Amino acid sequence: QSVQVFGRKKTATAVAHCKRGNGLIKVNGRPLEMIEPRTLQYKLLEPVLLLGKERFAGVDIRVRVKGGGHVAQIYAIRQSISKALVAYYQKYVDEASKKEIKDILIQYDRTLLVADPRRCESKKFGGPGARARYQKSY
Amino acid sequence: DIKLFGKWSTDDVQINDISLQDYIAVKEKYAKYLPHSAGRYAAKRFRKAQCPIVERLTNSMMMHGRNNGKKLMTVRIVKHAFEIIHLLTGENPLQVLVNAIINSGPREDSTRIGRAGTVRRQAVDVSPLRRVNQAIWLLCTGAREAAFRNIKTIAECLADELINAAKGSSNSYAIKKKDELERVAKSNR
Amino acid sequence: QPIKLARVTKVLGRTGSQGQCTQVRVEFMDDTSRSIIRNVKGPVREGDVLTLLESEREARRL
Amino acid sequence: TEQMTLRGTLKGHNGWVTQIATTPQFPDMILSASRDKTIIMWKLTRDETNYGIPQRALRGHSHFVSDVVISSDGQFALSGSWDGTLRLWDLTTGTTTRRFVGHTKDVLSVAFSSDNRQIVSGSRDKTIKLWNTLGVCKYTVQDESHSEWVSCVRFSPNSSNPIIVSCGWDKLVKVWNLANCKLKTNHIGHTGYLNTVTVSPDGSLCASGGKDGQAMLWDLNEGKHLYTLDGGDIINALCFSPNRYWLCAATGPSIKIWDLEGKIIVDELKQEVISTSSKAEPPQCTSLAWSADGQTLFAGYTDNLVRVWQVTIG
Amino acid sequence: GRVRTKTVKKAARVIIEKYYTRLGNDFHTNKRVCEEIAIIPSKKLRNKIAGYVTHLMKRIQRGPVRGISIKLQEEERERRDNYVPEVSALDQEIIEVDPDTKEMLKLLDFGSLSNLQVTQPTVGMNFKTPRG
Amino acid sequence: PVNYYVDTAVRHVLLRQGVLGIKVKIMLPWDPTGKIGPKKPLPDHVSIVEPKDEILPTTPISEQK
RNA sequence: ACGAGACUCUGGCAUGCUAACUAGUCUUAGAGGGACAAGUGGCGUU
Repeated sequence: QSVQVFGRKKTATAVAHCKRGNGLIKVNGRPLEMIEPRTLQYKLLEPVLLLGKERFAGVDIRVRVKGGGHVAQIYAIRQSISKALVAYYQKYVDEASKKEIKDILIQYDRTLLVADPRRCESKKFGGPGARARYQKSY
Repeated sequence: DIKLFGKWSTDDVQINDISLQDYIAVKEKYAKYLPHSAGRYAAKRFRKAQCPIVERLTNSMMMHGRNNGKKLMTVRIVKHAFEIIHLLTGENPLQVLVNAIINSGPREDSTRIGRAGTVRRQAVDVSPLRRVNQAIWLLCTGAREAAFRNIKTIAECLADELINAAKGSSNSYAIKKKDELERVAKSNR
Repeated sequence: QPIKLARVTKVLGRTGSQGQCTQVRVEFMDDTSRSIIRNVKGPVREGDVLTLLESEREARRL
Repeated sequence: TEQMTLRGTLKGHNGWVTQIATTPQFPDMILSASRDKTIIMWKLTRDETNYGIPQRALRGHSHFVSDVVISSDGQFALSGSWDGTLRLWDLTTGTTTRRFVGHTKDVLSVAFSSDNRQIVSGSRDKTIKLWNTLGVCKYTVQDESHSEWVSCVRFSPNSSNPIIVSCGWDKLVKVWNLANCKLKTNHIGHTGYLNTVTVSPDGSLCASGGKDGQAMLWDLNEGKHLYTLDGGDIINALCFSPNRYWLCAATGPSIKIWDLEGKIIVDELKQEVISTSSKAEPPQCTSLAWSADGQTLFAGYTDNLVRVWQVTIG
Repeated sequence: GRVRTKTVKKAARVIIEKYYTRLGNDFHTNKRVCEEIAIIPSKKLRNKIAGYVTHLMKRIQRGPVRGISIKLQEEERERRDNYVPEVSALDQEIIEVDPDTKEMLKLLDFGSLSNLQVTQPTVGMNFKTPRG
Repeated sequence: PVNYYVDTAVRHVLLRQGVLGIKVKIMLPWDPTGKIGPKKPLPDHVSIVEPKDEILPTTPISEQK
């Protein structure tokens, strides 16, 4: 009796406690579009206008969001909303409606379910970096 | 309600031909409400070509060692003055949008010859994508030199970027340099 | 100088004292379909489409 | 001598079907096991407008199950992976009920006893054991055991008396009563392997399945030869009619049904999708699930498509 | 490159000739059966062997391949080797015979035979290819 | 596998003339149990179970005295 | 028969698993799984 999946990306994470209640949406724990970096405000507005209010009229979600890096915590928020919504629809109503809505959301873009595998590689041998080498004298 | 962005729509912009979508291709998941899709464009060849034209134009301007790849710059620039000009225009930028660059474009470049000799270059062409994007890169250099040591700055040339973007007539500057080199190389055809 | 859309059939490879030009072979689509060859710079994918803006440019081979 | 017709289509799925099981007493639970940490729920509708609607995506398995069995009442799901683990699912709470990790060897099967008295599992120590729910030793037989791994132990599918049927991939079959448990006769030298065995509800037959296809039939008292019915490739689904004496399986793409008096196929009429690519290979067939008594038949393939036909029997 | 070394090639070949019965085409099944019947001391090597055996079954399903001598294909081939036609090809009623071979047959004490139809020999003595 | 299959010993033997270095390397044989060889086999050796001879009549017919 | 590969370490992955009163299954580290040129096209005594 534990249906929770949260959302993690790169180094950041966001636990999304989803449960039935009055059915109102609370995001970021702060006003909708006031975020201080201001870099990626418009990107957050895709689902709330693409889906509608009736779709999310019964969802009570509470998010613990942590992580430094816009590419990390942002896009983690979208992976989290998509995954939590998909799990909730799969569990509570049916699977065909889940296929339709999840197909719509993950057909908007692909990067939702895939995180970047690139990571800093080890500093290598006899050189300042992983590939550069100390200047060779003749 | 499948309208692209918040002000355009894909239900009416048709060419009734399925072969001229080499420049604007909005029919599938690749469509972006904001070009900040992250990712890499150097992991393997043809993946820089598989960049959307918009994102290539907005990113490729990253040069020098201080603004190198910082995507925040590209996204802030493409948001700023875009938010302004959309409401302040009222009309369609489509005319200039299309009719400066996306057929300013050249139609050939030049390549090396034989085993020696750097006094002339044999004329070849490319499938228009690589030629158009080399012209776009030189136009990024030109927009720099129109900002670098000049008056008109970066993040205020959104008209010129839309010009560089859209579709099909000729008014450019770096591209007419490219066309002069076109003719020079074509003098061997 | 007609813009002719041709399909790539076989890509030869690179030429130059260090390698600076790429050979491909193209077949026309609606010009009494036949095959010619031409050199080209830059990325040209497997079986992509070339635009022969001119119907006479031939590349010397070797 | 049975007529059928494919009357519809079913599109949209994620996990192709592995094993089939249903209960006559409880028709409110129908399941299909998958191989991507997945199980699908079903309901019987038999409608052209709606032949199927997905309701429950039963998840919770950490590894691909080998065989899934049900008790007399369709209320307990006992599943065993190819690891030695065990998962029990009960509908009174709708979650994990009893999880067991107590077999440290690569056990290939699990089984629920009908009489709920003893438990068996396949270990690699060349010896079978009987276990209780109290965690004590009950009966271990070290002599005259299976030559290799023991696949499973089966009891009657229908309500009746329990008779232990031990089967293995070592081509050895044992039939035991709950009192004696002695090896009466033994025979060796099989040409083909044994996938699994089945228990007949009429209590006079014991078929076989495998690559060789020889359905070797023994009696119940001893190991007298009765007949080696024909087969094709590796057989993976055997069952009699719950109320009639027939035999059916799909050793490969087509359907192989037999009457114990004719022993041969009568008329193979089928329906297959066409492909404009001559090198697109078709999927494979493993099981045929009757609706409840043979008035309709279902099957699943590796083309993410479930194929259902209406059968008129006669 | 993805060239499969001699170890995986030999293992897959011996695996397919010994237990062709159990092995199939779907990678999951090949991997499972390969683990079951082959003591492979690695997992990556096990996957490589299973992939090559899958390729070899794609090869065998569309003809015979010289590396393996499976019982079923060899049985069918030998069955084809005991093929015998209803009428022997040497049961020719009329055999076309040139003048020189019938002269030989007459010198062979076989001249009474009437099956040999004496044919018209070719009048051209051009039988060697031109030089150049 | 050179770690757990080959043991090498390097020693110095002092002769009145000089010092002679002897390097002796032995690869143990594979034998499970008994700790006389490495437990794991060489990781490029694929083992196959051997079937036994099978020359059988066409049909198994029960025989009784 | 060495060498190459295989092999060890290393990062990359679970609406899975073995559980922590310093995190609330995200961090830590597992007897394990997962990729194999595998699926489909095009070149290859195919």
